[PDB]
Amino acid sequence: KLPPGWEKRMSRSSGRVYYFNHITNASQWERPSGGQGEPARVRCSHLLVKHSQSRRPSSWRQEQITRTQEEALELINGYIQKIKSGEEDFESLASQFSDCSSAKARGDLGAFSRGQMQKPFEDASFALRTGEMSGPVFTDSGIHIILRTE
Amino acid sequence: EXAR
Repeated sequence: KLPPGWEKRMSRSSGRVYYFNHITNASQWERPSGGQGEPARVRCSHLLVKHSQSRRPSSWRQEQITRTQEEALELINGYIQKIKSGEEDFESLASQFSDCSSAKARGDLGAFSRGQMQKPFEDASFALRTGEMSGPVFTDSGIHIILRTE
Repeated sequence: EXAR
């Protein structure tokens, strides 16, 4: 019934029902829908937070990325909450805080097909519908938030 | 840097 990846869950903390995508790690309160397959190409922006265990623990923001994986996840979760609240905008946060050179393009990576990005990033990107934002996506580079723009 |  629900689009690919989506499952109806309940919070262990709360008792509140929500919807979770196992492929993008996205969470939301709203039901995600009221032979299509997947798009052959998508365009995505992303915000990357690296940690000490990233493949290249360095960025234009700092030579020596020393935050732990848990601290990077906490930062990612904070950005997601700020975007969902309306306090901040995705592109603005990516320009300021993404540990990837695509920050200078406000996170934009352009269009791509399967087989071009790391598999977790690719799996999440192609499970997003246009306009949707992922949850935390773990790759060898670090933790990403992904926004599908096309 | 998310390229394969």
